[PDB]
Amino acid sequence: KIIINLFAPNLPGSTKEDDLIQKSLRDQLVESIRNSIAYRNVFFVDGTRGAGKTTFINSVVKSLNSVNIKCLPTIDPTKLPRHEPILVTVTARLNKMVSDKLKGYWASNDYRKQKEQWQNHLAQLQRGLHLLTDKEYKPEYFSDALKLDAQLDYSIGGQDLSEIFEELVKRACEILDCKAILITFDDIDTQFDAGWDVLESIRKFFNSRKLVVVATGDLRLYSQLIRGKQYENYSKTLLEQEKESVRLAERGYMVEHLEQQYLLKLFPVQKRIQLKTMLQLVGEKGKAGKEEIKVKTEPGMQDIDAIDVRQAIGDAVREGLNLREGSDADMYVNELLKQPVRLLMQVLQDFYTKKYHATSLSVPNLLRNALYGSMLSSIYRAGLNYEQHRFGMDSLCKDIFTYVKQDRDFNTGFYLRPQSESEALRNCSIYLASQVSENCQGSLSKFLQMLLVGCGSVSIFNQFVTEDREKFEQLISEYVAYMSVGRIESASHWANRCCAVVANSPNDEKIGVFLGMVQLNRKSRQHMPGGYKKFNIDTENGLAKAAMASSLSTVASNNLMDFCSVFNLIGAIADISACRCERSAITNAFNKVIAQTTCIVPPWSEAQDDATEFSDAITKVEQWLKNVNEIEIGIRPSALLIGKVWSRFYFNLNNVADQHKTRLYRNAEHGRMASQSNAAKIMRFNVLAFLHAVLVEESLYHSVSDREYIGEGLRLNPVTSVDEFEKKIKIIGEKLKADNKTWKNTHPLFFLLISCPILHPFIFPVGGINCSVKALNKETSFNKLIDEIVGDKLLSDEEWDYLTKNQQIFQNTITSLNSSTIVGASYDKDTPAR
Amino acid sequence: DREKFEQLISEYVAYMSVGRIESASHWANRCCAVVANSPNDEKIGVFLGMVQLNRKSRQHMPGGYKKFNIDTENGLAKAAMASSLSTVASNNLMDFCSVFNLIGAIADISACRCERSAITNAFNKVIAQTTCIVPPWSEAQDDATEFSDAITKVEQWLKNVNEIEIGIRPSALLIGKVWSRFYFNLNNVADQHKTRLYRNAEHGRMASQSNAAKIM
Amino acid sequence: KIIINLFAPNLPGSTKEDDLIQKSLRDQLVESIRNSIAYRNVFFVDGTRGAGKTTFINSVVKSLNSVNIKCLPTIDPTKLPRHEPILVTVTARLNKMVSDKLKGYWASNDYRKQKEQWQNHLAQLQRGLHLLTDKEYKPEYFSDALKLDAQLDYSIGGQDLSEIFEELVKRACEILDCKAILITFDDIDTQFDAGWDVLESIRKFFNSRKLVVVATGDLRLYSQLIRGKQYENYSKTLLEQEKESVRLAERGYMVEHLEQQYLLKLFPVQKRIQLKTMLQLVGEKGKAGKEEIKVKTEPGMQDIDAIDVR
Repeated sequence: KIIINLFAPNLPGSTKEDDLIQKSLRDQLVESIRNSIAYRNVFFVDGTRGAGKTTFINSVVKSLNSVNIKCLPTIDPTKLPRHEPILVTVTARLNKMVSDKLKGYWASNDYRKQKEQWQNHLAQLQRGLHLLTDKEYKPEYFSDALKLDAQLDYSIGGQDLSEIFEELVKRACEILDCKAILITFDDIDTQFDAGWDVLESIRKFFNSRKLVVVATGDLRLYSQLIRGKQYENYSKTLLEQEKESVRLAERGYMVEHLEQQYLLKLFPVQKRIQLKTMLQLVGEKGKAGKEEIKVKTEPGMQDIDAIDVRQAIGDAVREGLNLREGSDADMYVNELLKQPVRLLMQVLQDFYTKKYHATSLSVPNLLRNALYGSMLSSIYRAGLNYEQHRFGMDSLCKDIFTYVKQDRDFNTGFYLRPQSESEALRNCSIYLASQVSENCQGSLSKFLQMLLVGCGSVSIFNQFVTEDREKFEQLISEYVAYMSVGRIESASHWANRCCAVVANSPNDEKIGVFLGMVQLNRKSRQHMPGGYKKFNIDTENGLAKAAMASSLSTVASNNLMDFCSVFNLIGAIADISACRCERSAITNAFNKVIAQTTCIVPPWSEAQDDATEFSDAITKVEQWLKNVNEIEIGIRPSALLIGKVWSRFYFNLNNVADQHKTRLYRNAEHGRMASQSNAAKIMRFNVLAFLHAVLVEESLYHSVSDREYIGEGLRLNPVTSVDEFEKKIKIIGEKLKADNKTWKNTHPLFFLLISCPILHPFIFPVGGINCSVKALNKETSFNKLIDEIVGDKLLSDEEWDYLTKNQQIFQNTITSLNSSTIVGASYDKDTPAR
Repeated sequence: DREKFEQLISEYVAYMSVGRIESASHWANRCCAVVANSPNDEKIGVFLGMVQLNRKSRQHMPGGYKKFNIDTENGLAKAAMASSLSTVASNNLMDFCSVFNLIGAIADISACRCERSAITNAFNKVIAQTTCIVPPWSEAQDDATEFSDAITKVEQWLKNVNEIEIGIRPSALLIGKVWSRFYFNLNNVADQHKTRLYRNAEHGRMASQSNAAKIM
Repeated sequence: KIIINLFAPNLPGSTKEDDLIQKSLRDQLVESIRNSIAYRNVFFVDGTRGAGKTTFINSVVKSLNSVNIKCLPTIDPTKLPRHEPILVTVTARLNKMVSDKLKGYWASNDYRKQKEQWQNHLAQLQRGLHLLTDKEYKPEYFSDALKLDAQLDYSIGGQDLSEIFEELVKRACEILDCKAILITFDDIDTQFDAGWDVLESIRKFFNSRKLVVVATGDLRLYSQLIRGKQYENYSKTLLEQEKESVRLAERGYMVEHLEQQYLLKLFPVQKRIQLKTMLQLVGEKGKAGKEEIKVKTEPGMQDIDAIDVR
């Protein structure tokens, strides 16, 4: 039972016996040292850099001084002169107390003998010490060497101070009547240039069984030190001559075995003791740990209700990062606890103390601050914007794009999962994930941007870009230069830019159809039968032309080549929710790509009254937006939440890129069957994908729901109908009516995504409705449920007959988009009927 | 140039996401794309132990072959198919019904073994939630009540296997050969059954024919 | 209401109380330091380079010159000879602040007793520090370096400044009748090469519970300094021998771990306060600024005639 209070000073020296993290690890060496002196006596303590290292040395020295051992108070070579040998450091410390003991006798019988014996020993030390501190061996020092000191009858000849040192230790044993003398060297991790002298002093003079030595540090730096010091034993002329592949390997093998032998002779394995981080002490998800340690976050509450570190980390991250209780949130706790002990300690206390200060609210901001300063060293390697004035949406997507650059992954790259092979990149991900939940919290327009640039730009950069390893980085610089990724720009400009990117890849039989792309003819081809004709914009009605303007894009290549990029619908719905007032976002989003947007091919390519009626469409789109203010707050998006929804949408995007690609038919007018394909029906399946994309996985990662409304079974995408999708809606229907949960709060994005008047005309194209006996059964249920959700009736009464049976004035349906043609099919195969 | 030996090394540890912890079936999801990146000869729809369903409507089909429905079977078959389904999304989306997902689905079930969520959630991420993007080096009775019967039999088996799995002391050399033995074993159906498909494979009776069910 | 004259000098020493940029952050820091003194006590103010850094430090010294915390005149390694150490300066800067008070007594009975305490302790520090004064450490110091003493509560023997200087800081507190000692720094972004000795002195001889130290600057420059120095720990041949990509990544990762832990243990996370940029003060175009900041644009315009800075 170990109790931790976060409002304690948290000093390295404030960790008392009660707060000692490793209670058993402190005493595990005590049994050895008591038995070691009783029967190379080099003790080492292993621990992660800055992970309970300080609390270990302080706890051990207090325990021993509390069998009789004088523990020399800790001496740290880092905070010591570099030139001064460590033998000088220890001898000064030993001489201190032993002659301190000889202060009050004042010519006692033992005093004169004991003081003389220690002073004589120091004479041998000093007369041998200068030999250690010699630039070169001078002849006058051989006079000391030739003249053998006839005192104390040492065995090893000459002025070797190795044997001279131990008779000093036994003198401190005699004067201070202690069975052993303990020395506790501190870390040399910060500066081991003078620590090399520490290692040599250990292996050269500390040989007597009566002195026990304790050292600390991390094995990796000592391994690098020895290899660096063993390399110095190689002459530079040799290291600069033999540049053979074998010669380097044989020398490489040599130094590798040098450090293994040196360490295994320096630090015996059985004497080595390693430090247990709390992750081991808490163990796996549910497995009971060796010891339980709790942290308290408030001074008002007692220690009775102490909560686990796994719970405290779990509670903080869960709603701090807006993560639902699940696999993703429970596995973030593992990542935090495997950091250095102090680092995760400093992060958690920083948030909890700031939580206490803030309460006296943008919760993700508070947790962002805790991880920002503590975990800032990884930012510079990752190139993240450490400046606090650039925390925008355009820069963050660039940083998300930048995070992908160092990870070289695109499937799991945009999930922002902090599990990369590099800890620095792994750490960079969580802060990047944390930043997403901060700026995008309580927003829907910014959510749609992350679908395009936050998670769609990385997706499109994989399929329609990559189609010499340094070329990968070279095209990246081309992408940041020409494509202007991360530069602030309208999603309409991005969509037309993205439309060109998707249009780069050509398809078979030269048909202009791609993933979510729809082609409109620009040339008046000869011998053109039927109602199919060149694309025209004036014929659409008020809402239709405005909706068409929300899905219109034109490239500026050598030949003008029109398209119906679906990303414009995403772009039109993204920027529209940023303002939601003043009737301003309409005035520029509908007309920016057609006229005042510059769209070109990439360098790597190788190519009535008009005003009055149109006012109703302008007013109608924004009237519903009177409620978004109170509903958009309820969204608490996370990086995984944005990543998960887009990944499914891209799966739902290409449902028509191939299945309705070759199925182009001459009689596709008023397409009644799933086999029949036209531009209107193709876009219907795409617009149905956008509304339904978030549906399935939003119930899985949203904190307001602890259950699943989708159900158990198989879930596919709407490909040629909504037979699957409508059944899922009805399943939710009995799972939203049984519970007293309105669909305007439990699924706010779903509530506020399908009610948009921008996409309303596209949903039921007159030429794109599946009029068949098997499909229309589910179509009626689909349309009755959806019109129930929007509240006010969407479609009028007359259009039901015309839509289901087969140029009436409709203001809620795209009309002429079916007449627009696709070039290259030639319509050779007619519609098969069976 | 031999940097390619290291650029292939560097790229694979990124795309495959080795060392990136996830569900076991998810580990095979990118494996499906790596399997499916190479189209075979004659575009014959048989791969290394992988089922390649048809979603298009080819004209004038005799026999009994058509689109395979998804809402007319039982939960037992639905549960196995959900645990035996893979998804990859290209310019031409190609739904899959791989076998490795069955090994992947059962893997995490033995771990969680409780909370009545892994038996429900581990099955369904691949079908819609887990979408594998094209690799960079390319050139492209109630609905849910019936599931209780499958759960009850699975729960009894889970009770059995949790108290039996305590005496397992495997070896890597054995396991390495176990996968290898599994590795060569799937190669037979991939190659030999490539030309074994025939027009009269309607519920075929002989090993000479190879229908969609025979391959799996 | 915050009004600042543009024709005014606007120098860091001329910033008036009403003309100060971050009106809430200084007192938040003053609350923090006084909160810590109740029970490493190292404070760092991460400010934007050339953006209200020294003037914010001047705000702290003015605030605490009004428990009681003595405020040292602010020091800076930049405005000093390059070879000059840092501990020698803080002792010099502390000595003048104890010599001015004692000379005020002018030979009193208490004055003699207190000054006897000071001269006794300084002589103790002179020998231990004298090794750092000269580049080469002569062997004669080792015979002179060793000296038996149980007084002053010597933590470790020989001559070490960790426990000597703590008592020196302590003796100031009884004499100056203050419960804390404050050392304030200035920008080292001008020349951060010499800032290493400040970082070493602050981690070696600034550890008492009764001392508070305030620094500033751009923390990325500290990372640039720390990262470069940590590479010096590796021998020259060690870098030359290991040239392959895995070894540069091995040292690439390891030095990141060193500076990461070093920065946290030197400057605590809860002790870092950022100086807000003018964009953060004004907020968004439609947002409401945290503090109303104006400009005294004309010599003859009225104070209430000040228009928004945007």
